[PDB]
Amino acid sequence: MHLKELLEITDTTERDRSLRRAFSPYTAMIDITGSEAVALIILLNLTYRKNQVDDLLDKKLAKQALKSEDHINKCIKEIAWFHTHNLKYPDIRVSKQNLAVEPPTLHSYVLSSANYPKAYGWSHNSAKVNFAKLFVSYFKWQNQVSWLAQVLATNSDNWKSAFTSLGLSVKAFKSLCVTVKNSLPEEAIPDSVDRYSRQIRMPYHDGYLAVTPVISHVVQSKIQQAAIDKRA
Amino acid sequence: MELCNILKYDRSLYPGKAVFFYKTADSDFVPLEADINKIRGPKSGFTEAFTPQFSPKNISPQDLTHNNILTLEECYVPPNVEHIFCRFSLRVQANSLVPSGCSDPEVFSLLKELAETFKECGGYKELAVRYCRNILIGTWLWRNQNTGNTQIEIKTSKGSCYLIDNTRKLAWESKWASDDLKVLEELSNEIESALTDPNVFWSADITAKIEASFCQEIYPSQILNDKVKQGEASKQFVKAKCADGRYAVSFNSVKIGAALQSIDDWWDEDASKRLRVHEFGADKEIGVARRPPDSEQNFYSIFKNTEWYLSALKNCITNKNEKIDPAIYYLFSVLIKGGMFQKKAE
Amino acid sequence: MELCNILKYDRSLYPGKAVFFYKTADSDFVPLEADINKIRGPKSGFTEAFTPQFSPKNISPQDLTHNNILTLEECYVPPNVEHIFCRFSLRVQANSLVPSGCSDPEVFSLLKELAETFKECGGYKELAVRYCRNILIGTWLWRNQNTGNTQIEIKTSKGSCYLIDNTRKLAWESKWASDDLKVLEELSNEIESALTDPNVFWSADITAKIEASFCQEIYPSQILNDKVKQGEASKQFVKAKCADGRYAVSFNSVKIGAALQSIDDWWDEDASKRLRVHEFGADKEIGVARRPPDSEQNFYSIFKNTEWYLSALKNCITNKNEKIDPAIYYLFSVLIKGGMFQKKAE
DNA sequence: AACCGCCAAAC
DNA sequence: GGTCACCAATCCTGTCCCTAGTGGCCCCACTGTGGCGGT
Repeated sequence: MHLKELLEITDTTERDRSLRRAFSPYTAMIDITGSEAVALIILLNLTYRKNQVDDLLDKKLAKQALKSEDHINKCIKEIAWFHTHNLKYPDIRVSKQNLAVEPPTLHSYVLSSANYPKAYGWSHNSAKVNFAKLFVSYFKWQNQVSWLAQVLATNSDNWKSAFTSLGLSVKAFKSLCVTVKNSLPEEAIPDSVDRYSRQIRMPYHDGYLAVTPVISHVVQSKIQQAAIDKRA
Repeated sequence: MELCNILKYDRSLYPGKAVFFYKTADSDFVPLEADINKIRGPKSGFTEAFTPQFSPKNISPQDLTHNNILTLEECYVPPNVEHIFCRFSLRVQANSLVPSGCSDPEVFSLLKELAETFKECGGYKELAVRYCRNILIGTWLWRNQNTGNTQIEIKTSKGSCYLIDNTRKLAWESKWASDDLKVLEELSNEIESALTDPNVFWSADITAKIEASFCQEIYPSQILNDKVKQGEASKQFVKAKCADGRYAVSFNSVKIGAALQSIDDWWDEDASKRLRVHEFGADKEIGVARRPPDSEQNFYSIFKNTEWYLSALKNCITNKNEKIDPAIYYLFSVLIKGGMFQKKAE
Repeated sequence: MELCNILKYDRSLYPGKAVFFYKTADSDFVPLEADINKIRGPKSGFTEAFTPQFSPKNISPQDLTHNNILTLEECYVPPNVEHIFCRFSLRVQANSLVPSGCSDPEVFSLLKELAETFKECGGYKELAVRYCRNILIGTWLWRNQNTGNTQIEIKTSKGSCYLIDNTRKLAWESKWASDDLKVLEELSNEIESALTDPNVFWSADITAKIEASFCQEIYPSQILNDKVKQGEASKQFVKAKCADGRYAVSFNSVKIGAALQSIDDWWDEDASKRLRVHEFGADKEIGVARRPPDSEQNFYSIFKNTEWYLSALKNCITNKNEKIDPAIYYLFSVLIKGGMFQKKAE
């Protein structure tokens, strides 16, 4: 349930495997209300490759990434490509588009993203797939589902200690906080329909409407985590 | 020349599948069936009794008198059955003239010219004789060959009927009778035509008739099981499922094809052995490659020097006393065999 | 001599299935069939009554008088049938001259030279006599041997016809009659020629004719079945299926092969018993290996000293009065049996 | 600058 | 001209074994099927 309930394992391989499984979107969200510093170390160590990291609780190469403002810049470049609906599924040829919208109207008889709170996935460019993991990985705060950008947007004072515990400056931290809060995912609707996006004709007021179906990250992530639990 | 990214050849010879059967007064096709027998085998291996350093293992005195339980498939001739019949069909196509795939049009045009020059020299005649000779002596019976007095009967789509009365009298190197050479001459001409003319459709129906001994053992194709359970048989046979619901014990198509293309004895000037046509001339008994990669006798070394071999072929018809280079005979045996002879883009 | 990772020999002797049958006035082959019968089996074993410390088990007074239900197959001669017949075919090939597979070429040349030297000593004659003697005395009937007056009739592919009048008069060690020694001499020369000449195709048809007692029990090959259900027969017989759906009760070819190759009494100087040719000389009656891995008498220890044994055979041709070493007679009996005699690369 | 490089791991 | 008679019955007593064992060697394919930012 809690972060350091899984840190009790003396074997680092089993620990890091369980931690990497815990912070992946195909499993349940772990509570980090007690553990904010250690949470930041592992979340910022997830930004590296698997074969580049021996242990996720190594503090120094986390500070190597954090002190390097060519590393965190890439992680805040990847926030603009945070979707509620994946346009690159299953065809990846849908070129440089991002759909971020509120869930639709709730219906009693059908299931959609309206039946869950608004969560975000990422889809831009495979080269930066690790750089998203810092700011898109979902965790449990106090008693509330949250990700790093949303929890650093308003409630920064709770994370000041956790961020300054490594030796980050106040100037850099507050400039990082305002640029992250300014670079939060807006209501992104593409200006043009892509060549590889599937369109259909549905009967509208006195004619037809062009409809592009896009999957929701939330319903997919729920079906994935339901499938790993072997429930259906 | 340079080897292309894509360089395919379709095979020219198409053996169907050799099925073992016998005949009664009632039926002209009764399939020879295998049955699972559970026998008692001893512990006779090196590793049962010795370490890798040739020192005796620490075992009980009664351990080497213990047995292994063997689950094997057996095929015997039923009692008082006189003859056993092995039958397969053979189709011959002209697929060695033109590559099936080729990336470089300079390579494609060169290989098309080489085949046409080899055709007018009468090179396909010599290759057709060696394929035909393997059919008449019964190389394709493998371990059933010359176990009894075997009669081979061949019916071609032209309407020709050929008969070898006894295969025990014939060999590869032995001096044949006048009638047996006439069968070799006429059938080789029909295969050569099929190998060279794309317009010609040619097929043969080949049947062996072996004088069976009393409850004689048959040796068909065995399937390749690398891992086996304790219930199922460690030795299993290739089977042809008949139209009713019975399994005739069978040879693989590739097994029959391996026998017909056992023609390669050009690898040495005084070579006694005929290898199955391979790019590196693999000898499975001795466990060596008779055409190593370091040598110039391997296929890929000969195939890149095809411009130099095309020069020698064009001086062949002008004399027609000097014979064709055995490297060129081996070359066209690999193209008839077919395959994918592709390097890569560097 | 170093054991290579490929070292292969095909067996030289090819017995088929041996089939039990009788003859009527109308039919020349009536198959002897087995039927399932259920009998009472009393609790007679040690473990039925006693613990492993030789103390009585705490069971009922009455339960030792209870009887297990046995489901067995029995084969009896039908009433008033005078004679029963057992026949098999024997093919002989020359496969001990050269290994079927050999990785090391220096090993191949040595084993080829050894076989040629052993042939010129007249060593294949001695082995052929022992194989022949097992056919004439009827060792291959196993438990049906000398249960009546048995006549053995042998027809070879050369056109020879040999007849043993009564096998009860013959033994391995006994002094034979002049006519019986003539049959042993002539048939041994035919087997020797088949063991040594690859160009010869030799086959025999061997039939035993036993004067049956009234409803006498037949003892064919039993199937090795550990996985037996409650309803099924605990004792099942090996059967040859006829052209019509009748099952003749039969011996395994390996069972017949085990009888002919019961020739090994070289393991001791005054050895009375003849073992089935084994790499470690396994004796299941005594439960010991007569050629243990500790000794130099086992196959692999003798096969490692081949160059030393070749030197001894080279003192044959000029001398020809000294006998061949018993180790070399045993060596060639294992190569005639054939097998996989290899060791991993190191 | 057109073309070699970066990037993942479930049961 | 057409159908295949009713009335009840399925036996109880005891048990399915012991011994020993399921092999070595070698191998499991080459071709193609990428979006995106940058030096």
